[PDB]
Amino acid sequence: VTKFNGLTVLPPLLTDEMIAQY
Amino acid sequence: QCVNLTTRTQLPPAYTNSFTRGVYYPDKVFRSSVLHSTQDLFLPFFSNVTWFHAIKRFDNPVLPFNDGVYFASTEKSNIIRGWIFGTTLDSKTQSLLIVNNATNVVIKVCEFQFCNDPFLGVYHKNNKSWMESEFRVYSSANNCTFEYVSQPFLMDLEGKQGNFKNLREFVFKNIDGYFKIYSKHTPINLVRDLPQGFSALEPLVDLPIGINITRFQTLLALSSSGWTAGAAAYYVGYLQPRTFLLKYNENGTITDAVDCAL
Amino acid sequence: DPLSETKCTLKSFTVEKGIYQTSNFRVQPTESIVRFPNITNLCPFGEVFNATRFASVYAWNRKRISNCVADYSVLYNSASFSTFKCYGVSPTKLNDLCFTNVYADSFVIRGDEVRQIAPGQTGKIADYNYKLPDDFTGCVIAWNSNNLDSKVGGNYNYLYRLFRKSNLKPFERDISTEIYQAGSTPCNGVEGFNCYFPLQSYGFQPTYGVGYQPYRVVVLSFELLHAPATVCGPKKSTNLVKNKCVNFNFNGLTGTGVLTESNKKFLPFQQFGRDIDDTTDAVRDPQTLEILDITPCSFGGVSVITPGTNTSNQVAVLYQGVNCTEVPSNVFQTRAGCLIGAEHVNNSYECDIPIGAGICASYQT
Amino acid sequence: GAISSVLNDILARLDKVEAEVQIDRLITGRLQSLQTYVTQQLIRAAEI
Ligand SMILES: *[C@@H]1O[C@H](CO)[C@@H](O[C@@H]2O[C@H](CO)[C@@H](O)[C@H](O)[C@H]2NC(C)=O)[C@H](O)[C@H]1NC(C)=O
Ligand SMILES: *[C@@H]1O[C@H](CO)[C@@H](O[C@@H]2O[C@H](CO)[C@@H](O)[C@H](O)[C@H]2NC(C)=O)[C@H](O)[C@H]1NC(C)=O
Ligand SMILES: *[C@@H]1O[C@H](CO)[C@@H](O[C@@H]2O[C@H](CO)[C@@H](O)[C@H](O)[C@H]2NC(C)=O)[C@H](O)[C@H]1NC(C)=O
Ligand SMILES: *[C@@H]1O[C@H](CO)[C@@H](O)[C@H](O)[C@H]1NC(C)=O
Ligand SMILES: *[C@@H]1O[C@H](CO)[C@@H](O)[C@H](O)[C@H]1NC(C)=O
Ligand SMILES: *[C@@H]1O[C@H](CO)[C@@H](O)[C@H](O)[C@H]1NC(C)=O
Ligand SMILES: *[C@@H]1O[C@H](CO)[C@@H](O)[C@H](O)[C@H]1NC(C)=O
Repeated sequence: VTKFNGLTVLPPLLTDEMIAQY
Repeated sequence: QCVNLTTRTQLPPAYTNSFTRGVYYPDKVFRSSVLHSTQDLFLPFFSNVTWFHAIKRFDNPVLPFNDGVYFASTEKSNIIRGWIFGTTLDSKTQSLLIVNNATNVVIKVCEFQFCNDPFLGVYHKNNKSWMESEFRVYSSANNCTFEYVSQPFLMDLEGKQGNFKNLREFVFKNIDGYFKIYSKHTPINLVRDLPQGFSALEPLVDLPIGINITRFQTLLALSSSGWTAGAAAYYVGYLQPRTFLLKYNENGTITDAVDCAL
Repeated sequence: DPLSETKCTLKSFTVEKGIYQTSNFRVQPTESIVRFPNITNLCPFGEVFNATRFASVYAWNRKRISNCVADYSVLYNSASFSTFKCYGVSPTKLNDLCFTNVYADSFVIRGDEVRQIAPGQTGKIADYNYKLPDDFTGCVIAWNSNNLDSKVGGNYNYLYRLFRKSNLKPFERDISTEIYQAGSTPCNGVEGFNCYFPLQSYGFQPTYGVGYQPYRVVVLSFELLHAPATVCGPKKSTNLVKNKCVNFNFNGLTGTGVLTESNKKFLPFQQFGRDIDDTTDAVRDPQTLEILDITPCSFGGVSVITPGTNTSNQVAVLYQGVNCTEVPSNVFQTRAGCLIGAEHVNNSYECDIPIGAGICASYQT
Repeated sequence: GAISSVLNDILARLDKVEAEVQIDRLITGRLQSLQTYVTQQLIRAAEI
């Protein structure tokens, strides 16, 4: 799997290290 | 001086197919790592372009300019000299002249009375030397309206070999009173026809003209008949209003394109 | 305080435990920049508007204005101009703008027709001798010229068109005067039955009242901000500050951002660079020909972490997606943004109030 | 249907009482462009 407009991307609460840990 | 150089073998108009050429930068805007889509006057891809070739032969007929023109020449020794543009070409009306003379590029916009079969003539003597004889292009320029001339250069008028090594490409458009020129020069190795590959024309100069152009013709290098033509060829295509998709690479140079109506 | 900014957002005097979005922050510009090309020389507006003799309207002249400074205030304020009507800029703004070119057009018409000059008009001036494009961007400037032009026997040297095979297109120019064949028969030579000369000459004698009197018209037409400006309004360029948030103005391309050295190899013909977004992301400075990246000024959400007002008034503030250097003792950088007013601890706990990127906040001793 | 999509191009060119009419076009279309996005994203979020 692969700016002036006021758009932003928020991070997930669970990072990929913690999904891998679960 | 106006002279009817009548000695030319008579033949039908030739044709060649322009697969992926005549693309140019549509705006003075930089773009990179992106695909952009535009609609303007472009040469349609795989379009049959008219073909002319000097040899015995010296084909300089007068051609329509409707919606703008793509012009190219696979040449040697700089036998192409420039272009004539207008609608009547007979001093009743305004017109445009471009010439690469023996010292600089010059541009002139006048009520010209052109020579009916116009050219620039050069002494061809067995002295391995060449210099201008004949500005056989107009009798008069009753009122002049615009002129420009470049800082000077010694052009080279000597060199002979078995195949074409220079390809020149140009686009001419009138809209909004401006005569846009786009240009390119490329190294080639071809004997008789236009090469296949891709490169966009950078805008060279824009001229503040304001006139009607509906027709045009070209000026080539060489007593009133019987003389030696250069070996050279030129191609003419007409632009059309067509949507194009363009690729701009990491450098921001136009690197590929698609004609959406092909 | 950030707690009252939550109370205001929730419209409650009491706040439940959680993280609340509140009015999002934007780094304010530190100063302003202007950069126009360093041309010194005023434009030939005297030679347009004080000219010894205008054209007839069918013979309408076009003059180029290019490579100069244009003080349109001097036009707008001059009491002499009787109409000054604008169709894509307001005249008080003209001095702030930069223009690619101006086509200054000049001619004379009868004073009653000064209403026919506007884009989309109808009537013989608009239809038969001089048409503006419907998106004309420019200003039509007109005044009565009786006091210089008019003669007791009439200056019939000034002309307008009565006949045409079709209404002309925007900015068509017609120098031809050959016979209009209004009769069904065509007709060669100088005259015939329903055959006409296409022109009529104004009887400009001062015994005619206003309306019938001559009215000099200048039309300035221009296109804006999208290409190398040749002519601009009289404003002083400032120093080019870099790496700081700023209100920039390049050639009337006004905006706000941080200006950075650009690695974009623009060719000599380019002046604006544009992102995938169809927005300007780089510009060539017009006084030194170097490229500058226009990066946006930093901004983001402001969330307040409230442990609940039944528990405490103390709060921590998350500046979402920004560094710890942009917000100006208990400052913690997180992937979620810069967190202010909470202490980082190595002791993991259960999640309580979520922040993002594995971080969570809680109220403890 | 404003004279430009660039918001500062409108505000540089036109004085306040005229610019209000152009800016209102951009506000109206932009706001509809967000309501279209948020509706599409809510419907998508229900599928996820
Ligand atoms: C070159 O030849 C053409 C004809 O091929 C000549 O054209 C004539 O020009 C005169 C005016 O100069 C006209 O009266 C004739 O009606 C034209 N004939 C045609 C068929 O168009 C041209 O004049 C010649 N050039 C010179 C220098 O004599
Ligand atoms: C450019 O010039 C051409 C010809 O000089 C003009 O086309 C002529 O237009 C008239 C009026 O409709 C017609 O009677 C002629 O038959 C046309 N001639 C040709 C060869 O088509 C054209 O209108 C001019 N362009 C402009 C913008 O004025
Ligand atoms: C951007 O354009 C430049 C040419 O102006 C390209 O630079 C050349 O790249 C090759 C391969 O790395 C080098 O061998 C040359 O020495 C480079 N020339 C110069 C003048 O630096 C460059 O490759 C282009 N960028 C990309 C990503 O294609
Ligand atoms: C080139 O165009 C001519 C008409 O001008 C046409 O007859 C000819 O068939 C075209 N060439 C090809 C390869 O079809
Ligand atoms: C701006 O002024 C300086 C000093 O005269 C000069 O070096 C520079 O070339 C000027 N810019 C332009 C666009 O000519
Ligand atoms: C908090 O709420 C509880 C009831 O849920 C109450 O017993 C307690 O006194 C409250 N304390 C404060 C400071 O509001
Ligand atoms: C957390 O652990 C690091 C070592 O990995 C240490 O440098 C840091 O001071 C510790 N912080 C606290 C609050 O104990």
